Amino acid sequence: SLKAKVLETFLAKSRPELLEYYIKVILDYNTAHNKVALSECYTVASVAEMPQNYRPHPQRFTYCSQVLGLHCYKKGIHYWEVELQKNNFCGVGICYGSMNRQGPESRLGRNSASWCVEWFNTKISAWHNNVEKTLPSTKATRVGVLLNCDHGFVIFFAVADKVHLMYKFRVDFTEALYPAFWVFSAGATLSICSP
Amino acid sequence: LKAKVLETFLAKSRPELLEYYIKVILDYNTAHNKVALSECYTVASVAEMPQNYRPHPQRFTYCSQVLGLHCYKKGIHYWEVELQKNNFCGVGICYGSMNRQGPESRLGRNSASWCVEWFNTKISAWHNNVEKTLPSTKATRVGVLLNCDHGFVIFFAVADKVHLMYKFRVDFTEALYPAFWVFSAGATLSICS
Amino acid sequence: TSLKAKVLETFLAKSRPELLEYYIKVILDYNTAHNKVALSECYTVASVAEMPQNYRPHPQRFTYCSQVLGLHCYKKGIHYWEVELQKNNFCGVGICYGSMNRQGPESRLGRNSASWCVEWFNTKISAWHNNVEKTLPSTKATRVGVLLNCDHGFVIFFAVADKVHLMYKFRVDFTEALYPAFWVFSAGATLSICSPKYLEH
Amino acid sequence: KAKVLETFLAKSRPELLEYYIKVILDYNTAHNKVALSECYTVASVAEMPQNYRPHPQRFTYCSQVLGLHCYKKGIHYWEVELQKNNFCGVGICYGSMNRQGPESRLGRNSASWCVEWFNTKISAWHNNVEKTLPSTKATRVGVLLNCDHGFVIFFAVADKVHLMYKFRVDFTEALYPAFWVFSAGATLSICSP
Amino acid sequence: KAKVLETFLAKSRPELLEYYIKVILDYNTAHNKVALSECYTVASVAEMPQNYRPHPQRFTYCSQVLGLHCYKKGIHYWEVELQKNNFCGVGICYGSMNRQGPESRLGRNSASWCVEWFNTKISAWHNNVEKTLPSTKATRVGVLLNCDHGFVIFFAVADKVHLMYKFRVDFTEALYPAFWVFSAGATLSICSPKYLEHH
Amino acid sequence: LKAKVLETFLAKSRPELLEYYIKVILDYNTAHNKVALSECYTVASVAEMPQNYRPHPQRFTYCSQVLGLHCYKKGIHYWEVELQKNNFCGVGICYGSMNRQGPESRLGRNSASWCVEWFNTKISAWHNNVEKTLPSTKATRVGVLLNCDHGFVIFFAVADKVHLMYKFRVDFTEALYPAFWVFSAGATLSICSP
Repeated sequence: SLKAKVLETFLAKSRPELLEYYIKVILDYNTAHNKVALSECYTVASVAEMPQNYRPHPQRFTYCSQVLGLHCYKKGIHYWEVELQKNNFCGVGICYGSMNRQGPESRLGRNSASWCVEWFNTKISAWHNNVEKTLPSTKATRVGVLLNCDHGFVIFFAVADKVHLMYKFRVDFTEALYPAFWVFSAGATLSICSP
Repeated sequence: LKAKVLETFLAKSRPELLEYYIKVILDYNTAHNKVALSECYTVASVAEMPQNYRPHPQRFTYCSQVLGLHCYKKGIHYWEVELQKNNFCGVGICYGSMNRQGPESRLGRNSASWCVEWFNTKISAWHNNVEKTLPSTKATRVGVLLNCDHGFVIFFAVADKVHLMYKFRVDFTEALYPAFWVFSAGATLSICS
Repeated sequence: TSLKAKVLETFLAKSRPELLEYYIKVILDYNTAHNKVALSECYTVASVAEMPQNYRPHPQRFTYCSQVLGLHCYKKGIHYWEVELQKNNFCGVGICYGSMNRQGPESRLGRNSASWCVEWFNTKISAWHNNVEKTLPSTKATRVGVLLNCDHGFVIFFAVADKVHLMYKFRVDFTEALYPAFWVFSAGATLSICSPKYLEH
Repeated sequence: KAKVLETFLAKSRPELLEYYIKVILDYNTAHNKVALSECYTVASVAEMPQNYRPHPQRFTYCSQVLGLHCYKKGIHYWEVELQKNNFCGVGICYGSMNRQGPESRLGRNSASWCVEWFNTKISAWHNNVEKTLPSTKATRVGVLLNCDHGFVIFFAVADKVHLMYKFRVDFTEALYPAFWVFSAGATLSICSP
Repeated sequence: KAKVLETFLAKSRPELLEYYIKVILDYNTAHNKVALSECYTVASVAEMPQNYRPHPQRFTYCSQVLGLHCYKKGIHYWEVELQKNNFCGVGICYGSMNRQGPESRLGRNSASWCVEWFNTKISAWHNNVEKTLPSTKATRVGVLLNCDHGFVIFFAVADKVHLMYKFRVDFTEALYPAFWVFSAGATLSICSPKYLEHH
Repeated sequence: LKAKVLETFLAKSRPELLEYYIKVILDYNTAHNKVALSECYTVASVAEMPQNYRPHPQRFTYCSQVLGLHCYKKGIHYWEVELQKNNFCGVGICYGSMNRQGPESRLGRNSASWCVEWFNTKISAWHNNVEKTLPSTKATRVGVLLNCDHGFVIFFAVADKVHLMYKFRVDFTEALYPAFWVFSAGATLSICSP
C-alpha cells in the first residue's frame, strides 16, 4: 500500500497496455564488442563469423560479447521487445552507463550495474550482482522489458500469444539505464522489434 | 520516364512531397576517416581528428563522404537535409558501384552520381564531372525527390515554400543510395524529421 | 616505485581513445578572465581582444596576466581535456590551485608554486612550475591533452596529433582542488576547448 | 634507523590496532570551553564556558584537553573521529607543555606535535611551523606513537589508511594524547565501539 | 634537355633564391571579394564586397587576383605564405585566360597550372585534370618558372625544400603569377625573403 | 661620487647624451638562426625561415638575440634603439662570458646581463632572473647610457624629450656588449643614426 500499488498494476498489464510505453531502441556501434555484428539499421545484434576489428573507444566492451542502446532513461516508463533465436546462449537486460566495459565482471548481470534475463539454450535465468535465479522454461522467442524510472522497477516479460512475468527487480536507480544485449553462441541473434 | 508526371512533381508543395517520405540513416561503414556521425546516425560532420574507423571496402578513403544504408530501384522517395548556412557540402544520390577511392569518388565527378553542391554561397549541380551554375538561395535545407518509376530526381530548396534547384531525367541502371559530402571545419549535414 | 610510479607509467603509455575515457567538458569562467581576454562560442574559446571587455571587478579576476580558468575544479578522480591552439602565437595551457594570487607577474602560469603549465613562446615550448623552466622539444601538434589524476597526484601534458606524445608531467600530492588554467598573449592568439567528435553528441 | 619507520608507514589498519590503547580524557586538564561526555571519551565545545575548578593541570588559555596516561616506552595507536567541517586538532605533548598563555596552543610550541582542521584545509604543526597537508574525506585520524624508535605518524582512516604526516624526534619525556576543539560544532570522539 | 630540369628539381632554397623577383598584386584583376593589403602583397577574402571599378581584365566569378608583371623569357622564383587550414590556390596563367565563368578557376583551363589546398588535401590542376599530392606541414610554396626551357615547379618550402609538382610545357605566351583565396579566413602573402638584402 | 655623477646623467638632455654617442653595428657571428640582419648591420628582425648561419661558439642557439661587435670596459657610451610599437623585444648589455645556449642565455635571466623588455605593452627591467615591473610609455625608442668609469647603466625612454625607465649601479667585472632580443613575427630593433 505505497507505490508497490504501481508495481502490482504493471505486473498485471497485457501487451496493448505495455505498448503504451513503446520506445525505439537503436544499438550503439561504439559499445559493440568485436564479436558482435550490427545490422538492419543497427536493430539486430549477432555473433559475427569472425571478430570485426572495430576502433578503440571508451564506450566499447573489450571482454564480453555485449552491446548497448544509444539512449538511456532516468525518468518515465519505457517498454521495448527483443526477438531471440531459440536454442542459443544470449541475454537481454539494462545497465548503468558506469558499468565497466573491461574484465570478466563487465558481463551483463555479473555486477551491481546490470540486470538481465539469460538463455543457456532452453534453461532461463535472471541475474544481478552475480546472483543467478533459475526460472521456469518458456517456448517464447521474445522478451519485453518494462523500465519504470519514476517508481524504480524493471520487469522482464515472456511474450507469446499472451504475456507472462519472467522476473522483476525493485531498485532505487542511482543513474540512467541503457538497454543491454549479450550474444554468445555462433547462431545467437537479438532483433529489437519495431512495429 | 513520362514528361507529364515530371511537371506534376515540380509543382508539388512540401505536404504533397512529404507523402513519399522515407527515413534515411547513415551507413557507419561508408563514412570517411574525418566524418563523425551523431544523433543516432543522422548527422555527418567534419572532424579535425582522425576517427580511425576500421578498413572496409565500402569506406570512402579520400573524400569526406558517407551514404545511407538503403538504396531504391522502384517507387517514389523524398528526404530532407538541413545544412550549416556558410559551409561546403553536397547532397545527392549514387549507384552503390560508385568508386570509394581517389578524387574520382567526389559526388557529381563520375557517371555513378548526381548532386547539388554548396561552395559557401556558390551553388552548383554536378553529374559525370559536368558543372551547372544555379542561382544562390537563403534556404538552409534541400529536399531530394527520387522517382525510380519514371526515372528522375529533383533537388528542391526548402524554405517557407519549396523552390526548384535542379533535376536529372535518367534511366537508372541500378539502385540509388542517398549520398552526403561535408568538407570544411564546422560543416555538417543533418537528415530531417 | 610500486603503486604511485606504476599507475603513472600506465597513464603515460595510454592512447587518445584510452585518455578520452576520462573526458570532462571544461567551461571558461567570465569571472576570472583578464580585461584583454574575450570569451566566445559558449565560453569555449579564449582570444586576445584588441580593446578591453570591461568585465565586473571580481576578486577571482586576473588583473595583470592575460589568463582565465575553467568554472569547475577537481580534488578527486581522473580528468582529461583537449585544447586546440593557433600555430605561431604566445599561449599556455595549465592547471592551478584556487589560492593562486591573481595580481602581478607572479600570477603568470608556472611562475608560482600554485600552478603548472606548458607554454608556447615564439616557436619554443617550456614546462613551468614554481618559476622553474624546462625546455621541451618543438612539435607540429596544434592540440594539447591535459590528464589530471587527483586520486594518485600527477598531471600529464600530451601533444595530440595522429598519436598522442608526452610533452611533460609533474608528480605532486595536491593540497587543494585544481582549476584548468589558460594564457593567451599575442594580437591573434586563441585557445579552444575541444568537444571531441570521437565521443557521442 | 628509518627501516622501522618505513615498516610502520606501510602498515594497514589491522596491523596498527596491534598497538591499540584505551585513551580517556583528563577532566583536570580540560579548558572551561571544552565539554566532556560519553565516558570522558568525547571533547566538544560547550555552548557556554563550564567554570571548572582551578587546577595546576588545567589549560587556562587554549580550548584543549589531554588523556590521563602518558608513554615514554613502547608503540601505541589510537583513533579519533571528528566532525568534518569544523576547527580542531589531534596531537601529543610533553606533560611539561605550558597550560598558560598563547604559547600553550597545540603545535605552537616545541613541546607538541599535531594535525589540524581549519574546516576543509588540513595542517601539521610543531614549534609554530605550519605544513599544508593533502585534504581527504577521512573523518578519523589514527595516531601511532613509537617512543622506542622516536617518531609519531598521523594516518587518515577511511576504507584504507593514508599518511597525513610524521615527525622524527628524540622524545625527552613521556607524551600525552592532546585534543583541540575550536568551532561551535567541533567534536573529537576517541574510538573503541 | 631533361638534364636542366633534373638540376632545378635538385636545387636548395639558397640556389632557387638566385632567381627571386618581386611580385605585386594587380588591383585591376582582383574579384570584388579579394581585398589587397600591405602594398599589394597580401590577398585576403574581404567580409564586404570591396567595390573596385568594373574592368575586362577583372575576375567576375572566382576569388582570384594576378601579378602586375608577366614573363615570356628568363628564370623567376617567388614564394607565397598561406594560412594552414584554408581553400587557396597558387599558380601561373597566360594573360588570355578567361576572367568570367567557372572555366576561369585556376587549373580548370589550358591557360593555367596551379597547386590547390582543399582544406587538408593538396592538388595539382592543369586543364580540368587533377593530380593528388602528398600532404605537407609547410605553410609556404615556391614557384620556379623557367620560361627558357619550358617548365614550372611548385616547391613546398620548410626547413629544406620539397617537390610538390612540376609541369613541362612549350609555353605560347607570357605567364602571370595567379592566386586563389576562398574561405572566410583565407590569406596569401607574397614573401620578401629576409635571406636576401634590405638596405 | 658614483651617485653625484649618476644625478648629472639623469639630468642630461638628448643632445648632452649624444656627446657620448657610439656607432653600434651587429655581430653576424652572434645572430640566432631566425634573426636576420639588414641596413648595413643596423636592423635585427625576426625571420620566419632559418638563415643557415655557420656554426660559431659566439652564436645564440636558443634565444632570438644578437650582440654589437664592440664592448666597453672604460668610458661613457650612449646609443639608441627604435622599436616597432606593438611587439616583443629587449635592449640591454651583457658580458662576453654570458652563455649563448638555452633559456638561461635570455637577456636579464643571468647575472651577466641587464636589459629592459617589451612583452607587447608590459615593460620590465631584468637582471639575474629578477623582474621589476615598469610603467608603460608611448615612446618607441630607448636610449642606453653605459658609464664604465663609475659603474652604472641607465635605460631612457626617448620621445620629444628623455625620461628614466630604469638604472642599475654595478661594479662591472668585464667589458659590456650591446645586446638585442626580437621574439615575435615582424618584431625589429633599429640602431639609430644622427
